Amino acid sequence: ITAYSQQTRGLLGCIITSLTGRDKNQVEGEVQVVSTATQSFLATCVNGVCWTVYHGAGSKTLAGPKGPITQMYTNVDQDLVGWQAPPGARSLTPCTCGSSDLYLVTRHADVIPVRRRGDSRGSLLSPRPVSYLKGSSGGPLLCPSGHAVGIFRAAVCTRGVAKAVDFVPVESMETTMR
Amino acid sequence: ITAYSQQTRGLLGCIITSLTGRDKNQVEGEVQVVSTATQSFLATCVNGVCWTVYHGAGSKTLAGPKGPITQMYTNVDQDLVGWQAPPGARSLTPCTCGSSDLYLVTRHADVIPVRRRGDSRGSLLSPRPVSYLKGSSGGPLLCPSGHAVGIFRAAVCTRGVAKAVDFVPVESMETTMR
Amino acid sequence: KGSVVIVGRIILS
Amino acid sequence: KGSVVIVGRIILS
Ligand SMILES: [Zn+2]
Ligand SMILES: [Zn+2]
Repeated sequence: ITAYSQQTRGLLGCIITSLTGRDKNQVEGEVQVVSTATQSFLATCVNGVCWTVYHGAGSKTLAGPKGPITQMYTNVDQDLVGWQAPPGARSLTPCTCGSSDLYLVTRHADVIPVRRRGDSRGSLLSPRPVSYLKGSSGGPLLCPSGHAVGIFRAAVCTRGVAKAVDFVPVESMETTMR
Repeated sequence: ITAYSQQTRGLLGCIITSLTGRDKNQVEGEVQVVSTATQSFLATCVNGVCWTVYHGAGSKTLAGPKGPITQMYTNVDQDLVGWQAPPGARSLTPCTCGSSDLYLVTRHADVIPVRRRGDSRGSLLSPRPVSYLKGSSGGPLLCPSGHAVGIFRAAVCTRGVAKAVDFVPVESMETTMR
Repeated sequence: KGSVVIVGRIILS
Repeated sequence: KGSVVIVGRIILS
């Protein structure tokens, strides 16, 4: 798979849109790159709901077209958080295929192949340094077909090297939505 | 070795300069403190080239005296990205001369001792919280002579505090230039 | 304080 | 796209 980044705001608009809570912009793509006053990470739409990680969003609202949107979900122990998908918001469809051949699409549009080492981890065939991953938590983990199989939670580091990663299984997002 | 931070811009300056992509101000000092919309970090000149970390800059251009400078070097796998150094920049000279006594310089200007513990490894003497090195990615690691041994990539931290540092070693920057 | 703002996107292909 | 932007400097001594 392949993907590309597309900036939609600068500091002055993040700011203004952070205080008025209302985002008057057309949402597009499936994974958005979001920001707060002290952080930027990713958020992806699976099953009509914008999921992100708790250590990023926390419990804040998501600026939206009619005003701020309130969290639909909040699994602090699972590090998961979600908002109902505002108008449009292309949504990746859950997995199906159980392919150990995962795909981590980083915050800079970089796609890196990951081998599912199980229920909630995936080894990197090409062990990049841990910092490469900064600002990419919340991003999706696909399988050759373009299906969502998780949300990047954290890189399992060792001596500063990101040998593998930890993702919330899409099955766990589903359990939540139940 | 010592350092003193100097601010040269503010919000308007970054916002407009980042739009026009043309920075009329003049470069000065070895390490400049750069910033994008979502994040702020550092950049250090070594051998007449502005080196920085890929996670923070991505593939953006630098605002320059004659417009936006395109990235000359880009070594993604080592989280490195370098721009051709703009005028007024007092570039550092490489080193890596067996010394194991390094000094990390942060973005508020604090030179802290890092005992080299490998090629891209270096334990601290004085542990600090992960919170104390935010925005210092891309900073330089100085041996006692004042010559650059590498670019700081991220803290090597253990559930709470930062214990070691992972750095892209100067040597690797030299090989990437060829 | 404030809300989380969408700052850009990543189009998949 | 938006550009990185030098916002200040750290002067070694
Ligand atoms: Zn599938
Ligand atoms: Zn030296």
